[PDB]
Amino acid sequence: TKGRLLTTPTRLLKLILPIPFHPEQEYIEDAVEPLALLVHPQQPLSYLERLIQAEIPPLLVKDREKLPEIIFRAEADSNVASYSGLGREGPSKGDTHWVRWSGSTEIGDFIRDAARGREFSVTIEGHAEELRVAVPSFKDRTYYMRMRLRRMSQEIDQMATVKRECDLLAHKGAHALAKGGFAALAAWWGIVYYVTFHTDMGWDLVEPITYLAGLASIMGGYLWFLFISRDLSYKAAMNVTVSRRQNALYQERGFDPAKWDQLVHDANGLRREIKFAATEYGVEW
Amino acid sequence: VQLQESGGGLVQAGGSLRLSCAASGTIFSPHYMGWYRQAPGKEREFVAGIGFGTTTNYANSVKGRFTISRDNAKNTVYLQMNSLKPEDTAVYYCAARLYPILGHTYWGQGTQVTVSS
Ligand SMILES: [Ca+2]
Repeated sequence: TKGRLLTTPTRLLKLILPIPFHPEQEYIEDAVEPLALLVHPQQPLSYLERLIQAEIPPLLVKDREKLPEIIFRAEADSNVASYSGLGREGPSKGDTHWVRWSGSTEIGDFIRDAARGREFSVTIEGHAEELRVAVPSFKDRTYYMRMRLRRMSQEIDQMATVKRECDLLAHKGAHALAKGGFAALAAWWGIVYYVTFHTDMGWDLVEPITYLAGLASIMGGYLWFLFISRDLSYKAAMNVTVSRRQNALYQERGFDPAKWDQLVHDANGLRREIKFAATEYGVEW
Repeated sequence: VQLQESGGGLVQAGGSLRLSCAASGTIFSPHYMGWYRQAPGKEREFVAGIGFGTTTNYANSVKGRFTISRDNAKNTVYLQMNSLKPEDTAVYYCAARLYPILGHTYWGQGTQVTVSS
């Protein structure tokens, strides 16, 4: 019959606690449906106190009723606070040492510290038995973030592999003048080899032609470096890649076979959030 | 692809003779084409030869007296043999190689040259 502190997509935390009450004007026999409270990690424990006081019967002493006092305890314990980040997933021990926490402690700070144990206590004044709520683990607090990071990193791959094929089907075509340059030399080889070893004319005649052709290829490269070859012609290569990245209407959500504003910095910005949460809980990720 | 020769015959010592051989069946121009002789009992010996990329050399007994000459247009080997002797007597053959593989691959029909004594 233990309570829960659940995490939501937003920063809020939903608190399920089964109060043992219901046949009560004042609590000083079926219980009432467990209380579900929505709290923020930045509001103090005193606000969580007056939240539970509203969904609870008054406390009567003699002629007057008064709001019950609520005390939160945790297993907190030589000079370094032993953090585990396991929470309810921890090992548990026979009997634990509890300490009171100040009503000014923010719920977020109190929860991450109490994660050293498997549960934190909630005591309502006037009722002898204390309640138990299982502290969320580090993995619990980052469930929607991790599950969304897995979703982000998978759509990125469905979008990267089409930029991959777009950026590889643009090299076999752009390297056509490189293979043609090799064919020009090998064909020029065969002309020189044939005339020397299969023709009467000697090196007196062919060598100047090989020199005039050498200067021609040098000047051909000078007229080539006199185009967009100087500095970075990647702008011309980027235009061919941009034309190859045509839009596709295949998938309504996570559209396949297209390319645009790849927002990967949110997948990294989300990972920075999950790792910062692991550090304050004192764990690796 | 094979060669045929024509020009052999009889002539006495100190005479002259011109030898001709025509290569045919080649898609290209052959690299090497030369002349070889065969004494009545000895082996096939080298007389004269012209490799296009390589040398144009004669044999020792041949040097100074005969002249080999190729014309690649008509693809014909010529051997002008002057100052003949009885030791010049042999069956003369036409050998050709399409590529510079040192050795001999293609052979001709053969013409006899006789120098009496
Ligand atoms: Ca030179």
